Amino acid sequence: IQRYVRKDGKCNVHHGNVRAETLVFSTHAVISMRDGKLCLMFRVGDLRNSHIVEASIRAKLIKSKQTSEGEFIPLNQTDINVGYYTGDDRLFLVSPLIISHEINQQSPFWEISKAQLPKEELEIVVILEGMVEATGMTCQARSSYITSEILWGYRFTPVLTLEDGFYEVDYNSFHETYETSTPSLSAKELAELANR
Amino acid sequence: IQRYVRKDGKCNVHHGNVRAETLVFSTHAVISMRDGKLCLMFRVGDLRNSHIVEASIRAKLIKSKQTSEGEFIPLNQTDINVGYYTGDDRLFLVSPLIISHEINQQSPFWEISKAQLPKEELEIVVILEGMVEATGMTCQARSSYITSEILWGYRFTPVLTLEDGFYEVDYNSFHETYETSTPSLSAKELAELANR
Amino acid sequence: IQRYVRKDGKCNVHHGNVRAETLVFSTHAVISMRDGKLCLMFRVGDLRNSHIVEASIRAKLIKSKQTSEGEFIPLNQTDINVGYYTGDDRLFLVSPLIISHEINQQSPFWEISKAQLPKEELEIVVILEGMVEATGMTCQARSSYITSEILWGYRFTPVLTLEDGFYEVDYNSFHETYETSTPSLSAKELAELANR
Amino acid sequence: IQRYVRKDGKCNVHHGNVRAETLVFSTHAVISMRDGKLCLMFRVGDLRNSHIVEASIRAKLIKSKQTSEGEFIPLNQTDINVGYYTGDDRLFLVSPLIISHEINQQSPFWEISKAQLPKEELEIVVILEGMVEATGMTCQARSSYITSEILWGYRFTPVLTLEDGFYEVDYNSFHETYETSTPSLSAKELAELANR
Ligand SMILES: [Gd]
Repeated sequence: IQRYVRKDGKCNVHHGNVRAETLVFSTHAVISMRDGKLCLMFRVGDLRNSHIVEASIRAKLIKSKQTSEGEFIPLNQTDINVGYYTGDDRLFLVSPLIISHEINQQSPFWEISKAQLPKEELEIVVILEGMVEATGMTCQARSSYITSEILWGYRFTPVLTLEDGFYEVDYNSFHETYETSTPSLSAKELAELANR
Repeated sequence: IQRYVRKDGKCNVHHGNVRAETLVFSTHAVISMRDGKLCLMFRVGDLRNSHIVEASIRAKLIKSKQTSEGEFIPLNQTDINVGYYTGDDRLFLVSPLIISHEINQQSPFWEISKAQLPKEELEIVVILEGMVEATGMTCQARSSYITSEILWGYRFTPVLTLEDGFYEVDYNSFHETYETSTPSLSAKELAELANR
Repeated sequence: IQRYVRKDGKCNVHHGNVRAETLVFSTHAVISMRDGKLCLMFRVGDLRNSHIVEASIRAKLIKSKQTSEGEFIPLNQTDINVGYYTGDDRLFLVSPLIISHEINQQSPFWEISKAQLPKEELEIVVILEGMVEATGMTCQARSSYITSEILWGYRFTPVLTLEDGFYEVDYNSFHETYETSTPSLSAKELAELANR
Repeated sequence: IQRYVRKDGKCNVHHGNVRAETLVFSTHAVISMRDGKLCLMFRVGDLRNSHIVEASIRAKLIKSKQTSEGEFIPLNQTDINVGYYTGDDRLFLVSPLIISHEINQQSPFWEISKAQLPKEELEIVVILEGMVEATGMTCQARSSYITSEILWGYRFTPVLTLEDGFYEVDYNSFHETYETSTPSLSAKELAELANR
């Protein structure tokens, strides 16, 4: 068993680094099951040459809506749960991580099947905030997924490998994703069906 | 479908901007239904020429009170719920947003009807905090609504329009509000009545 | 009705101020009822000549303890609830405020009667954190209440008065407290008795 | 009774200090009962010569896993509860503290017995964040515990003593731990057995 983090706090990732370069989000989002729950996942890279302290991830849903009373909200915002309640939105970013939003009853995607997906007019804004260790200053990094950039029935390729007592990142695989067996029923629809 | 936010994080709002100017709150507050819930809403503008990171909204109620035991608290403070529990108080401020407080059992306005409104001696302090991207420094912006500045039975005019692959803000409409059909019963009173 | 806070964010407190001086906590703590709940309250002053942004209050209990298994924890720490769950620990500090901890089942003082109070070896550490608007830097302010500095059956003198469209603070009254009718039963004991 | 913290905020620890030196975590972790709950505890030192404001502790579990659907997550991360929900993760660090994670149903260690412990391939990353009072800048401090560094059936030696109206820290005892009677059943196993 080779440590990820040494007793003195220095991580064993990217041999010969020195812990402007900019942080990258995966180009696409995926949906698929993880332990019997349907999930939306995107990937968020690290900064090769420094840590980010008080690092956090949050996501917004951008979708125009009409209230039952006829009020039309263009490009209305609602928060997507990505670990807020358990502090899993508080990141230890020292190699790319797959961020996962479990699609449950409170999730905006609860009623959205595979066929239904591409008819929906929506946008996911991902926002990482944190302090660059060296620089001292507070950073923000943003990206966006529209409908056609969400792939149903996919998983992220792993990028991480153990070489010579250090962990190296295959950055070529970063945006790579592969297909996996996945129901085309909406989360809701799955819950209903499982409940009999 | 035209993106709000590009893959590289740059937003498609205010053509030809450069992302001191000061942030503006709407002059008035409104109350009206949204999906069968009574809501208090005020509007909070963006900063045309920069982002605000770790941006957050909170609101206080300023109202003198006497405790059952006779203790008189002048200008006593209590927090108004504006998304604390779901992280919706964590703002992605890149164009003016209507902030909404759902008037539920825990809300200070639960027992306040339309006729009752203007007899009440109270004040809503709105406070936005966040870090100005460029400047580096932590900002605070404050405003205030007293009773006569809360309009019952109103909605905010939309200010947002899509022009030429960019979203532009009609700042003239910012404080503009329009009337809408709205019960004059207090939230409580509505809950009671609906519960039979 | 005279506003506390003007539409432009400037508060109407301390005529002719300019919004090092140090923040003051009340010298004593009090316990007494507020709306049928027993409460521990201390007071925390403002900074006459500047705001504090992202201002927050928290409190620790310092008390040595033995675990059921015989482990002795000298000067063990536990958090005292002072608004954490409702965001009432997030302060709008523009004049001294009475901070209140409701003594409920989860509170360390739940089983502590008046006679029992002075036999207990304990300490309350109060800690205010926040950013000084002008200065730019993050401040911390600390104080401490030991047993003999907690007054059972008392209330804080009000310090706030309206003079000439401005609110002025009588700083002489700051640490002043007065006696009030108050049961000598522990919170627990009160709950039990009320539950029949 | 000798105060820990004086009325003016200055603590009575380390006679003759001046409130780079680096913060130390205990070299080992321990597991044992505290009030009938099984707990994982590690110790985290203070900075002899300055305070840390907005100080916080969080911990991650690093463990590779396969999802029921066959997805393999190398070095997958999940948050370990160390006071998040009660604000006990918000530290008042003015002398070394034993941080405790109660091993409950939601804890990753719930099903892990003593014999089972050393067969498990896992890592605990501890991360303290906070602002150095003097310096002005945001610090992060990290350390790591792998399986062999977690001692089952142990407790931390106390390091704290009262000498001459001041509290002094025996830093020699810092990583010292002693053995204590402790079941070898997993937390789960204990819950089951107690539930009859
Ligand atoms: Gd901060």
